[PDB]
Amino acid sequence: TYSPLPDDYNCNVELALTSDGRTIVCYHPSVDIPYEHTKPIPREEGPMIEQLSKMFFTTKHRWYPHGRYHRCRKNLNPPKDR
Amino acid sequence: LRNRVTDRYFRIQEVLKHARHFRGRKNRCYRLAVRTVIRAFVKCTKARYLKKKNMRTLWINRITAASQEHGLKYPALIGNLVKCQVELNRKVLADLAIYEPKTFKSLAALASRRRHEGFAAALGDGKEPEGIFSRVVQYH
Amino acid sequence: TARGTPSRFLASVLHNGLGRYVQQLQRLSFSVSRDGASSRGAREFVEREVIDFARRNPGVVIYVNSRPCCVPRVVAEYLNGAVREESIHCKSVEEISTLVQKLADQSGLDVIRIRKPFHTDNPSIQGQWHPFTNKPTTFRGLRPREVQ
Amino acid sequence: SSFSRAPQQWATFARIWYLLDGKMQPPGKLAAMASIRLQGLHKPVYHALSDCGDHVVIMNTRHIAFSGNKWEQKVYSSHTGYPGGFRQVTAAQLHLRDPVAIVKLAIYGMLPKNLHRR
Amino acid sequence: GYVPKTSLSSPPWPEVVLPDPVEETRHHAEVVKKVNEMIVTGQYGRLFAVVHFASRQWKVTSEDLILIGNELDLACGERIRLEKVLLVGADNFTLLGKPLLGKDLVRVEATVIEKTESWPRIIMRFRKRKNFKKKRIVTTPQTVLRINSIEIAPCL
Amino acid sequence: RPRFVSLRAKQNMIRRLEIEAENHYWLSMPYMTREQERGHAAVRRREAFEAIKAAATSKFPPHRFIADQLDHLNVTKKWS
Amino acid sequence: KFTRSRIPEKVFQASPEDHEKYGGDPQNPHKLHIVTRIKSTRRRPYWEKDIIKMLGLEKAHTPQVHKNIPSVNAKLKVVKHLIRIKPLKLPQGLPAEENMSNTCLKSTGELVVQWHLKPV
Amino acid sequence: GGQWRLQQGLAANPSGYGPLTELPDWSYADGRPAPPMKGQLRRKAERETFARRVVLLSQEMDAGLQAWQLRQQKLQEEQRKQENA
Amino acid sequence: QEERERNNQNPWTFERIATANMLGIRKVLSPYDLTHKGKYWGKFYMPKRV
Repeated sequence: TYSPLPDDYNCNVELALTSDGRTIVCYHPSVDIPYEHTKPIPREEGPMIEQLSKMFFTTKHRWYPHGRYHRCRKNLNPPKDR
Repeated sequence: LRNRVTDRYFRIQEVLKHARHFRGRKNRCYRLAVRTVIRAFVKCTKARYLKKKNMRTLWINRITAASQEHGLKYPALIGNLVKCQVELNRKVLADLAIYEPKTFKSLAALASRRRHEGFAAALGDGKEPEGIFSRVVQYH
Repeated sequence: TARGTPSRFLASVLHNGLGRYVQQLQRLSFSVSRDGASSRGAREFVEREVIDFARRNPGVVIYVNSRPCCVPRVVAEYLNGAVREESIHCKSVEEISTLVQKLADQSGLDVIRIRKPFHTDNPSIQGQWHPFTNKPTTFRGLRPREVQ
Repeated sequence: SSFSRAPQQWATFARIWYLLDGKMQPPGKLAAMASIRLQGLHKPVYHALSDCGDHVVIMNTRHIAFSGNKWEQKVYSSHTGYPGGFRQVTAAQLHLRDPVAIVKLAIYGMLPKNLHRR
Repeated sequence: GYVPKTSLSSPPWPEVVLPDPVEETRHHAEVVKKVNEMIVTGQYGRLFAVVHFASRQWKVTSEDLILIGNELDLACGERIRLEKVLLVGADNFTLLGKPLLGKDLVRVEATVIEKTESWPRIIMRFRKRKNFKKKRIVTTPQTVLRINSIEIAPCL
Repeated sequence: RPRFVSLRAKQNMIRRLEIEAENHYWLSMPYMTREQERGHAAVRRREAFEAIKAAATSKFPPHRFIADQLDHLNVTKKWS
Repeated sequence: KFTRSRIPEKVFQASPEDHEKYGGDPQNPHKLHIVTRIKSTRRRPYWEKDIIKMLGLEKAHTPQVHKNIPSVNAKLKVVKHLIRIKPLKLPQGLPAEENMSNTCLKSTGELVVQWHLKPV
Repeated sequence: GGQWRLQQGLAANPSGYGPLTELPDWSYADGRPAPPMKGQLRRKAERETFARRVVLLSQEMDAGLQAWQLRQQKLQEEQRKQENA
Repeated sequence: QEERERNNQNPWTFERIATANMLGIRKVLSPYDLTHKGKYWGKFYMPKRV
């Protein structure tokens, strides 16, 4: 009858204590999206900057080039994780 | 000139190697380079403090965000987790928020549960049994 | 400084300690002078310590050159193909033994800035956060202010 | 989980469109909410350099409410560069002139003062 | 002590009723039991653990590398058990201790794979107009641990 | 510029005042009187100073060894 | 002129309600103090700095044990505003030779002769 | 949450005294205990020093009281002895 | 004034703190403040202070 959090979005959380009271146990099975909650699948530098600005919801500044100094500074072989 | 420095090139180069990535005449002229390099090194040393500080504010920001998803405030979460005798630092909690969201919801649930136990204890002045999650493991 | 220096992520050579640990150091070359004060310690090392080190580390091939040189050197080669040249000039036996052991312990990875003190290929078990996690679904999947 | 690398990345950093109703609401509280969402502070993957901000749509900005006598008292000050270009209008005057101005200015104020703001 | 319904008559937060201790204790037993049963069966997939080692909490998994900013006085290739596990999580369950999980419950094993110096760190002091300038170079000893395995035993 | 006292500042002050009030109380009850106290630690106090005096008096140049001098010949130690 | 402050004796006289507020009794007084410096000696006179040095309280938030005797008390009175004083409590005996190594001072102010990290 | 920890009789800092710091971080996989941690050694040493100080101060004060009592008894005995002749 | 002094609910008074030098407060107080008990500040007098 009591839930600390509404269990309808992420997972159903059940909190418990071990008999000794030393360990807290959490059971969290994932919540799956129902069928009913779903929906069926249906079947000129100046002007250019403005077009791009509007399309991607940015300011104009991003779309202007930068000089040789900045271009050549950039790391073309950056370290990759994972 | 009985004695004169023959190794001045290398002495200059020691300072200059650190200046290569600077812009302007700072990168190549020693008189200007040395001054900027001293500043660079000083900044580098002092930046260690800020690194640690900035990480912690980042973690708190992230924890706040994740807690707010579950309708819990940052102080509430941290406070109640401590009262549950769980000792998870801010770095780990931020990591859990990003990578283990089910676990984070569990922790948010636990914090919220403990919070309500606190309120019930506060409201119920006098002789009342301790909350189930409220009771603490004693070490001797 | 970091901005003035290359960086890398924490890595192993071939998942070193996953299946079995393989010592990365492969070859160790020493250049020692018969006569010369610089190589004094080095000589004493070769006299007493190198035989025992060779016994302890069978995977490493040790070469001792014993030629005229002003500065004695140790060259360490690793499985990944890294080469490290370290001067043992005017060093005590203790210092040389220390350095040699360090080379044995080290891998072939570059001693530069390591970006993160941890590395994982499976960071998430429950699933990485996205905006739609912690969001409830709605009936018929209706957007806000949608009639149908 | 168990997504390909590219779709995983895509889902994580995706932009989300939110709706706010401004009817009988203080501009500052709307601004507070909007500021959080626009910066991406609501997302636990937040970082300044991650540009993980989200779209915020606010409607009924004409129907905002002010506590107290803020319609009369609160003054918006602007200077055209020219001498005698200093103009001060009350909140009520600005609202009649431009309905979206008050909420816009409130949000703008609460956003961080850097190049990302605009 | 009745007060008619106004805005300030009642606290804004909703009334919260917590379950009776007896029912809750029973419920806790059922939850613990089913989680135990999952551990017995091996329903869990990959595990993640939050381990306390060298002052810092590490969120670790199998085949994970960690960098420790000190010498561990262990030969390379030596397998060690990391004690002080705070939290152990699966896809469907998490066990978190107060503050530490028991030894019987969880076992995490790692191996020393690399012992290195850090890249040189510059310490620089400068005060203007005082002729005050100092430079130090420090390298910190480091150890790399490969987290070999995380294992859970049915002890709840 | 005028400075003003916040609620936080008042709280911080009262916190410290509470501590020092308790300090007063614990200083209120001494275990021994002044007469009982007299000369109880005298022996220990004395011996401690003799230790200091001994350290001061023991100052003298270190020993010089023949081995140290002869070991410098090893700078020209060579293989045959 | 700023000078040394001489404190009236009346403030060091405990009222009955004080005996209620803090767990102590005038008969059978505590033998030892625990003293920790909780406030810096910077922006503080030289005499207070010197007395802090004598008491061995150079480092903040470290507990030091002192005799509860008039002479020590006199020194504590000068720097009372820099320090926190709690009575040292011994739930068991004061430590013997066998249990000398295995000791811990708890935050409650009690020194325990047995300190094994096992839970109850 | 330092104040709560103090109420429960723990150290305000979790990095203080308690099983989270004082226990060994690691052990050998086969089961051999690890060589003791350098910080823990230091902590044990400081604690031993504190305990040695506690016993010494206690002993000094009780010995002082005994000495004073003997002096008082001697004075009383002397004064009653002088009543002769 | 006498009634206000007796009636006061504030545990902390200027007089008490000043006389005992409770926060090392005598550093920022005048010797005259001991007698004035915080009621007098320069030529000005506060009747509203206990």
